[PDB]
Amino acid sequence: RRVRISADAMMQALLGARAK
Amino acid sequence: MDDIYKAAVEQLTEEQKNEFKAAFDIFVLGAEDGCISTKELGKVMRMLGQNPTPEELQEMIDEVDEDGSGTVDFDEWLVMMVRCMKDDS
Ligand SMILES: [Ca+2]
Repeated sequence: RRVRISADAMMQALLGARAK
Repeated sequence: MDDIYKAAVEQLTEEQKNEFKAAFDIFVLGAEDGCISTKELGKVMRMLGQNPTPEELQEMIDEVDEDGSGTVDFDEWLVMMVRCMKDDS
C-alpha cells in the first residue's frame, strides 16, 4: 500500500506527461 | 521469483507501456548505438535539478542487467522501476 516512485519527472521532459 | 516485477508490469496501463518507448528514445536521442549509458541517464538528472553521483547509476545499471552487457533495454527499464519500489539488496 504505497505510491509509485518519482518517475513522472522524466515523463515531464517530453512536455508534461502525468504531471499532476 | 520476482512476482513484484511480474505484477508491476501487468498493473501497468496502455499509456505506460506506450510512454515507456518514448523515454527510452529521449534518453538515447544522441546515442549512436541506441543504449542508455550511466553518463547519459545522469545527464538528464542534472538538468532536472538534481546531481546523482555517477557511482550510483553505474552500479544501478549493473544491478539491473539481464545479461550484464552494461546497457539498459526496454525490458531492463520496466524492471528498474519496481526494483526501486522493492529495493532490498
Ligand atoms: Ca543488458
